[PDB]
Amino acid sequence: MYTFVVRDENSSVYAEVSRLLLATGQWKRLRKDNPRFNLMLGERNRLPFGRLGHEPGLVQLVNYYRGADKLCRKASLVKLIKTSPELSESCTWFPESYVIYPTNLTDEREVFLAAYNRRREGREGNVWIAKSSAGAGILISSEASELLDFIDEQVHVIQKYLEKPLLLEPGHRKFDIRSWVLVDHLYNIYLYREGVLRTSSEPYNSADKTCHLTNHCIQKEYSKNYGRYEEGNEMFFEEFNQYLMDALNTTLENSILLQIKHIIRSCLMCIEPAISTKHLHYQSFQLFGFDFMVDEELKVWLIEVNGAPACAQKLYAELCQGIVDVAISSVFPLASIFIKLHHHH
Amino acid sequence: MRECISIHVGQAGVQIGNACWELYCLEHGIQPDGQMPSDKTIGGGDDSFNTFFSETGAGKHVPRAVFVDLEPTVIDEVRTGTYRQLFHPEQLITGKEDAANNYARGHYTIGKEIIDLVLDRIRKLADQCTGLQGFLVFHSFGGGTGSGFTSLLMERLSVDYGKKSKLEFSIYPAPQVSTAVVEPYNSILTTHTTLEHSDCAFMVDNEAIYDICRRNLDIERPTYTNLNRLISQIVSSITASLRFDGALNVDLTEFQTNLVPYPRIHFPLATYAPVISAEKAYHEQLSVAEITNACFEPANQMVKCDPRHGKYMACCLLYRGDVVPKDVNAAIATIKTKRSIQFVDWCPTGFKVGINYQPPTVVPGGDLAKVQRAVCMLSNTTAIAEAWARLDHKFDLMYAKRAFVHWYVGEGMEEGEFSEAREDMAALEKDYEEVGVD
Amino acid sequence: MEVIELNKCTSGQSFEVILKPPSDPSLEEIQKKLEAAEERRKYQEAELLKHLAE
Amino acid sequence: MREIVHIQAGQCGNQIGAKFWEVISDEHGIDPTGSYHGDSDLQLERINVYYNEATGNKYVPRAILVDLEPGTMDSVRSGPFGQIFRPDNFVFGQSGAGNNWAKGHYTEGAELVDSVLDVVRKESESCDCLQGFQLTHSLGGGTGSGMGTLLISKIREEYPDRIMNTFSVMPSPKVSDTVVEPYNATLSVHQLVENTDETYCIDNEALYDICFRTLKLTTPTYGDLNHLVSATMSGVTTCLRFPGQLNADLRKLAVNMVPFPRLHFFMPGFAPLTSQYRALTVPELTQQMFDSKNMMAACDPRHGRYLTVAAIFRGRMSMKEVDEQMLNVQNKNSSYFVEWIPNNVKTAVCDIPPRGLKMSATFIGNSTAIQELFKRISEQFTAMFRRKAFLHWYTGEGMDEMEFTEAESNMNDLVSEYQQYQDA
Ligand SMILES: Nc1nc2c(ncn2[C@@H]2O[C@H](COP(=O)(O)OP(=O)(O)OP(=O)(O)O)[C@@H](O)[C@H]2O)c(=O)[nH]1
Ligand SMILES: Nc1ncnc2c1ncn2[C@@H]1O[C@H](COP(=O)(O)OP(=O)(O)CP(=O)(O)O)[C@@H](O)[C@H]1O
Ligand SMILES: Nc1nc2c(ncn2[C@@H]2O[C@H](COP(=O)(O)OP(=O)(O)O)[C@@H](O)[C@H]2O)c(=O)[nH]1
Ligand SMILES: [Ca+2]
Ligand SMILES: [Ca+2]
Ligand SMILES: [Ca+2]
Ligand SMILES: [Mg+2]
Ligand SMILES: [Mg+2]
Ligand SMILES: [Mg+2]
Repeated sequence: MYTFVVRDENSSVYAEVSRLLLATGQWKRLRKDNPRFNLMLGERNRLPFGRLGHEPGLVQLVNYYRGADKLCRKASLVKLIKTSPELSESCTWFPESYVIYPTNLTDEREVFLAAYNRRREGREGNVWIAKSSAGAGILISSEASELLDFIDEQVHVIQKYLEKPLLLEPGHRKFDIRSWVLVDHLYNIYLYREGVLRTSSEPYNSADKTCHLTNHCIQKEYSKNYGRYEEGNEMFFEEFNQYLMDALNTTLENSILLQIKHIIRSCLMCIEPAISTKHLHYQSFQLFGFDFMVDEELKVWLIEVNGAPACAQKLYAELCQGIVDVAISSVFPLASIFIKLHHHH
Repeated sequence: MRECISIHVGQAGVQIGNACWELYCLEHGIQPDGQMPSDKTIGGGDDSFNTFFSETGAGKHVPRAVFVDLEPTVIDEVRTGTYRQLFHPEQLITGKEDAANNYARGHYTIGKEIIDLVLDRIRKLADQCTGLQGFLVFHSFGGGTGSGFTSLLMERLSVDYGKKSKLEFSIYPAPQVSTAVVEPYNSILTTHTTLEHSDCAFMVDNEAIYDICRRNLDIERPTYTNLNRLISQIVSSITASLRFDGALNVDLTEFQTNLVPYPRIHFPLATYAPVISAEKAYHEQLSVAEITNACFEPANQMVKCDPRHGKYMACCLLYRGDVVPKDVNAAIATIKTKRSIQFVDWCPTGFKVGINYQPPTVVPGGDLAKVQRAVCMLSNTTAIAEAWARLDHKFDLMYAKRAFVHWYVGEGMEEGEFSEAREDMAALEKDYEEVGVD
Repeated sequence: MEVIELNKCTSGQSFEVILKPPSDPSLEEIQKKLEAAEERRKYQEAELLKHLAE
Repeated sequence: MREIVHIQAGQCGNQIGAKFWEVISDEHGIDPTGSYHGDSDLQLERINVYYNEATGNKYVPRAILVDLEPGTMDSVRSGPFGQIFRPDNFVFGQSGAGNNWAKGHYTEGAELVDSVLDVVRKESESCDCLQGFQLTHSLGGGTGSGMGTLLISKIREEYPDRIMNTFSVMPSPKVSDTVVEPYNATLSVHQLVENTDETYCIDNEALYDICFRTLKLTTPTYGDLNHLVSATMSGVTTCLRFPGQLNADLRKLAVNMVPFPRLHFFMPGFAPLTSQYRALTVPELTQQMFDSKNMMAACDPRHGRYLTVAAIFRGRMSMKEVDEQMLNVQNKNSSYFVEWIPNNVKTAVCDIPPRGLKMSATFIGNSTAIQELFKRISEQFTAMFRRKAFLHWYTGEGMDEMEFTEAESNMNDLVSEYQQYQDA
């Protein structure tokens, strides 16, 4: 009879995981302040990692990786990619990004303007996007003056907007791909076989952020064609793979998924020495949400990594069961839907 | 030559002190009767080992140590132990009833009645010193005497020896060997009143020593003897520079200079390697790179914490055995390219290295195997604040209900000292977060 | 990686390696606190004896 | 040399007290004549805690025998270990207490209490460092209940800085002598709340049930009941009588077990309780030790929460396995331990086992479920007091009804105090 506590009531993924653990009859849920637990479904902010692994006679596991925020924050991700030799500034699968602190507060304002003027003089596309982790507040403009003034009005990041995205037909519309990745206590990287394409229901207009932002909330609130092409503006891999074969004469695995698996390995292997719990007094696993963008030339770009991701409604049951199987029952055995991304430890 | 006086308070301090002075005699070749054949200057001398041992006209080398305990049972072991001839009765101070795991009893009730006696005995050893560096204080956080009487002693030492340095070897409470439930109370109370009187404190969590003994020595249920022999090895590595010829950490002042840039943050993390079971007939001797790499594994630290999620302010490497500087630098260069070692922006990213050619000494018949080379790393990392966080949390749980508080109030302590001590710890936790977190 | 201040002797040697440049209460007051706590013990004991006398 | 002064008062206190000295004298190798005939130095390591050393290497128990009748103490003097007690430590009257708290506390025991205190003073003056006192008595009679609590109040007056410990036998209608036992128990409990640091609540209801349900004794006697008490008393004092690190003295035990001054009434437990040659495993000891059927207080632990727990294992066993089993019970039933007292379960191991057993475990629990015992006494008290029944036995000794009302309110406050920390 293993024990676990729940410290994030708003986690839809681990509410189901907690439900599944109780349904096995071999997991008992304790009070959220009870220290004699085997598993902690911890809170998002200020998780007390320092109090873990100090309970004699208890193997303790937590559903977050300490230090993983370096990958799951806008400014942190840009700094990590530029400063890590494993990724380098010449990283070909990440958009050219810059960390811009507001003037009311290192900073890369002059570096950003130097590259901006090169595109203006070079007759190239010079449209950038400003965003931050404190958003639901995103500005897309071709003028650098508007972008810098908007930030001054928390830390923001300015990266290149992909002016030539892959557009699904019929619709001539934008989309993004969300992949769920589970890393266990042994730092095995498991990629969920099922992804989702969060598609825009409005035609892409390169000359209004409804057709430019693929966020589900912005589509269900500001788009008048919500649910027209696919249910909930969510196209799954089976339909998308068929479309690629019919339209582009290629498969999802070859054209896109190979680059996605490469990006996931590169990011997680880079921070492995900093966050691994191989020889630590407690063990960690974490579910990640990777969001990608595909251009018209079938090149995959990494946009952001989510440290506390949700899941598609259809895929909640399968993914949450997979979390129990490989991340929880692997440490606490009871009485594949993932693709293992092999790597060197 | 400048002398150092060791003070052992409570059961943990006395028993650890007994283990350390046993190890010192083996390292310096001092027989249990106090005779040291290698010492050619009979009855005197200003050698490096004279900082810890005084000399009599008969050639006996007497430790510069004072043992204090409010209960006679533990020190009576020293009076009839193997090294009973080392000490004279003036060095051993015993009460009759202990502090009963009560900080207030050790600090106020019983401490007031014996503090003058201890200081007078300390004054006797100080009068034998031409120039006194200061004191090394061994005690536990959780015991009533180790927490209560130590804080009173540290206050008085700052009065009578204001220019002298004071260093601590403190035993952090661990439930696997703990004897009281109010140990979180005593630990915080003694930390609050000693914080401004201690220049450098080496915390040793009994949990870490317990697991190292279980993991690396194959001891199923380690005892205090198993724990103290390992602890004395770490203490010996820390104090070896004061007792042998060298240029790093040559006086107590240099410890604060090399490890404590901010006075309140004076709790360096100690990591020791290698710990090899003596029951292994043959073990592959670890290289300089392997033992140096092990200094960054939490499983070898004296306090379990993750330095990767903190920042370093200073780092000292203390090697004993067949170690040359070329191999140390080769190990350090490789470690930087593989480990997460972040320093604060206002400190250099470097290592102060000390090498003593004599390999570590193991007590015959002990649990630790002889090794060709060993290293103790002293790093001032903000990650050691995790021990404060755990300690403060347990304090908060009990104090919110005022559990066991009546025992302290009944000894004359005011309830406000609890909150005053807790607020000081809250400020201490804030100081660590400001330094090591962006 | 710079090695500085190499000191050597018979029993060992020490040095420093740099990888990157940087970017009390008086005796009177103590006695007052000890006596104040002792007085509180006496007051509490006197109250108990008063309670037992009743 | 941390000495303990033992006092046994009344019929129950002396009969149980005599068996306790009989049991521990066997464990320490002391014969009925006071001569040591053991084979281990561990027996004599802490022998001075309970025994004085006399001429001829004789070990005299530091015990004072008190009664208002000579009957029970005459039986003790003629018992197996009767000759080992100090003859001057037999302090007894002749009138008796008539199962009346007022007689023991106010009229009959008052005439005798000073002579008892003279013997206590004589024993204390020879102590190198007196820990305090342990008292064995019942709360349902007159001498152990009334005079016993009078002794405690006067001893605390003369020795305010010493620990007061009691083994208090709670009355029960199942094993009952008089209907006035709830009156005597309620009056005594308030005295214990104020003037003791540690009280082991030994419930005659639990002792009868263990003899009947578990030991399969159809007609339990007081001797059968006292056998359970002797085994329990030996176990709870093991840390005091043998070398060890945990709860080695009365004050350290009190600091570990008493988070609030009034909540110092402990539920004792013992294992094994066999009705016999089979070896008992460490997991079996731990399960029985925490089982309600092995509790001596007739309170259901699952109805309350554990404030603090002291566990003692006796015999040659695997201390590693003891730690695993102790952690297993806490981790599998953490809901019954308060979360605001971290690591409130402390475990001690002693190599020397009790007589006739290879393995034994003794349970000492400070559980809020002990309020069930006080509720039971309170209900029986009120059932009679609402009609002022049998009060004339007490008003005839000078007591007023107001003193009963205050005692009733005091115990209800104690019950409410336990309920406070059971919901926190
Ligand atoms: N490492 C180590 N820890 C010890 C030793 N002895 C006691 N401790 C720890 O110290 C704490 C209790 O403090 P003690 O030193 O035993 O108590 P004290 O200082 O004698 O003070 P009193 O309450 O008066 O007895 C517990 O957490 C023990 O685990 C020892 O020999 N070695
Ligand atoms: N460089 C870029 N080029 C093109 N589109 C971009 C872009 N950066 C962001 N976007 C668009 O903006 C949307 C929202 O950006 P982002 O992913 O940072 O928002 P968010 O973090 O609120 C959503 P999630 O938490 O699911 O990642 C993306 O889904 C994508 O459509
Ligand atoms: N366990 C036990 N209980 C007893 C014994 N003798 C009496 N009692 C209980 O004690 C109460 C009577 O008190 P008693 O000691 O006889 O009165 P006293 O001599 O005036 O103190 C009743 O509740 C009895 O059940 C005994 O030998 N063992
Ligand atoms: Ca000399
Ligand atoms: Ca000072
Ligand atoms: Ca008369
Ligand atoms: Mg996001
Ligand atoms: Mg002690
Ligand atoms: Mg009777």
